[PDB]
Amino acid sequence: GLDSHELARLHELARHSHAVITRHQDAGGAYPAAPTFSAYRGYAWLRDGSFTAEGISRYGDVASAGRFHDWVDGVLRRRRGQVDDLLAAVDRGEVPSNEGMLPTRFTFDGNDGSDPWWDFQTDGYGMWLWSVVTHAARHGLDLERWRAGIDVAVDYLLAFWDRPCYDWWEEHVEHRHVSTLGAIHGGLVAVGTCAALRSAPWSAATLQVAARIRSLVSAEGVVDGHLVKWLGSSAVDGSLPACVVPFGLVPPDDDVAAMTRAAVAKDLDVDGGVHRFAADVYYGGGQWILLSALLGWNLAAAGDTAGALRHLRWIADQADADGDLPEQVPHHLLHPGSRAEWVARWGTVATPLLWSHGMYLILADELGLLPP
Ligand SMILES: [N+]
Repeated sequence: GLDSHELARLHELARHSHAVITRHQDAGGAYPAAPTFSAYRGYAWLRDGSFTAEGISRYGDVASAGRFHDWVDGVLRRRRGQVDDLLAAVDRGEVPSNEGMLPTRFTFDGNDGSDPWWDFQTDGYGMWLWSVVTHAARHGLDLERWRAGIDVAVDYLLAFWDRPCYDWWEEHVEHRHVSTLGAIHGGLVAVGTCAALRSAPWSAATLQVAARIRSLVSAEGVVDGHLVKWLGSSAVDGSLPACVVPFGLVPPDDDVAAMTRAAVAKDLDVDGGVHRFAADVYYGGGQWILLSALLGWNLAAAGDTAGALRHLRWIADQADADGDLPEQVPHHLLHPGSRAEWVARWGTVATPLLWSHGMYLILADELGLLPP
């Protein structure tokens, strides 16, 4: 496995991962995506924050993870009226526009950071349900602390799970993305199987809608035995392993899990560095730390420890002088011609990306390698 040279380097990157996340956590509890990247700074995403929170919870910083869940909960409780209004609009048969939906970017004080017409996404609400239930289970916490916020997210996802929206990468609003459906599934199954939430009025509805999501993925989201990027597509996306671990469309030992890991490795993994999708031109379509961590996590869960370690080593090799993990690296580019214009518009690649550090902590924990 690992010699004391490798173990010391991986332990130190875990410690630094914890420090980077907790140093940049907003005073109100939000995890920012990237404190220094021009286009992300000043905003929080539930997607980034939920995976970040899960790495922190595994690391054992109950206080930091708790303040994130407090922040999300309070932000969601403040949208109780908005969600109620959207649902009433549905009940009058007046399907609300993407422009009226709950936002993707949040300011640290819980306001819309962006206009959902341009970035409408439902995945982050599902990831938060997954994250908060997993945290409470891990540390024996009372979910009543966050329940009113959970109620808002559940009511919203039960109404809007089957709507087309932008993917994790803010593309293709007209499509229904299998890793978005997967994130919602993971959230709904988490709350629907949670004994502390057995008396919630939506308890049964969450498992019935999760079953609906799996029906839709079985009908339109599987080709040649593997998951696909969006319903009705043939291609894969680096996000798809999240549909196995942790969101649970299929278990790790399922043939569709195996074939999805194989298809992602073949189409998108170059030397351990995983690309988002074949057409990606963002910074030339580089190799994403969080996707190499996600594939590694899935390989560990399937009993492929070696394949998991190889992806972990690849990630650790992308750490800069200070131990910071970038969003992505250009060792292989899908569209090298596109990179300069991105560096010109937005500057050098987001570093650190807190989500890179969160995913590092999860994969290190899955391999039993966090400092003792
Ligand atoms: N696991």
